[PDB]
Amino acid sequence: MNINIVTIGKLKEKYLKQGIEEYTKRLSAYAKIDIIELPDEDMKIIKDKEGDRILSKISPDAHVIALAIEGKMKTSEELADTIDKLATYGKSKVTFVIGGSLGLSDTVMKRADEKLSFSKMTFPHQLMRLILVEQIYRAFRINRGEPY
Amino acid sequence: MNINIVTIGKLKEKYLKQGIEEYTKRLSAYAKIDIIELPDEKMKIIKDKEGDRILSKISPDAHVIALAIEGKMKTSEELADTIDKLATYGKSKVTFVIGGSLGLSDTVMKRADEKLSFSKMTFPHQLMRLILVEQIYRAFRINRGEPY
Repeated sequence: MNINIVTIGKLKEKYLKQGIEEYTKRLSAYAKIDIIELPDEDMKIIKDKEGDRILSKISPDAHVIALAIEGKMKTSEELADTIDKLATYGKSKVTFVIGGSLGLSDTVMKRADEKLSFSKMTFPHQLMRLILVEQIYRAFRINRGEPY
Repeated sequence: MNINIVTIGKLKEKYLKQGIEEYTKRLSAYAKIDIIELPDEKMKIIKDKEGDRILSKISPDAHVIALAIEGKMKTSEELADTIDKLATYGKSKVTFVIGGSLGLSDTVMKRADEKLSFSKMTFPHQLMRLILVEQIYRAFRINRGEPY
């Protein structure tokens, strides 16, 4: 399959860039991974604009998973389950959406096939990216039946 | 005043290390924190073996927060709160516990004064360390009203 992560803002701190580099390399063995890093920025007109800027990158064929706190908190086994089930049917494209400070436009949310929540806590989106990649790498390991 | 982090596994990845150092640095300004790493291997006897290891580093008069997937999930607000409300319970020594890949022994859990959860999904311990430290900073930052 081929995974796409559409995020907001460019990674600043090097330790995160390196960490993501690593997992991306690892996940690369199980499927294709591409991280679309697009530029950022009462005032929801910016949220909405960013919302169309994201949709511009989303494939009509991709099963979209937007990261949001009002989302379903799946287990690692459940995220793995979801991906396996998508492979079972023709769903070879999976795209994850990580909003920015502002958040995600109602339009992006409407397009999303599902909302996933990683925690009740707040994490900087730079870090959320690193967690997300690792987690997807973990989902595939689970699915390939590897102990990890 | 004093926050300890007792974890299983000597962290190598200087990317994580870089991140942890960087965050643990801003923290020493509100309280100094020390991370205790224990050597790890790579059935169950090994997990318990790691339990006493963890316990021999935990003062009996310390408030122990065990990070368990099954633990209670707080928001950065509920975490900032429980950290401040400890200073008043006559608990100046607080220790966070992050188990190895196997998990936390039975003795560690029962020694735990509270069980904290960061998500329903599993994170690698090495990565959980950077997340715990980042969250603690956020808590302090939140506690002093200072915006983060």
